[PDB]
Amino acid sequence: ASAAVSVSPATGLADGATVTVSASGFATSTSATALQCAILADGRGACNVAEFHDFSLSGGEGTTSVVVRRSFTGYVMPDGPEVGAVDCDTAPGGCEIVVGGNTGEYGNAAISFG
Repeated sequence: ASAAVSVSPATGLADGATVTVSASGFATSTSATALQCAILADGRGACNVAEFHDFSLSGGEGTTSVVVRRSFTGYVMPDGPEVGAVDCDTAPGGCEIVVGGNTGEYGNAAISFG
């Protein structure tokens, strides 16, 4: 693997919960974010802009606490129009947390409700 990624707790989640994402090992990447998006039938990148963090690496690690609500106002590209309130549980693929630098790295990790 290019870099080790792991989430703990990651199963039996409900509304009002807060996870603890982790990351270790770097070489290509010089920064790191922790964005989340809802896949639909058309596959457009519907991602929320208010749940972001964006900050440099401390040396080669960068832990951060992200919130996971049952519903949120999605945003499709800087042009719009806005979609509005859409549920994550009704979609086929469902929500997936993605971690990666500004270069082109990726490392997906799915979750599961009780």
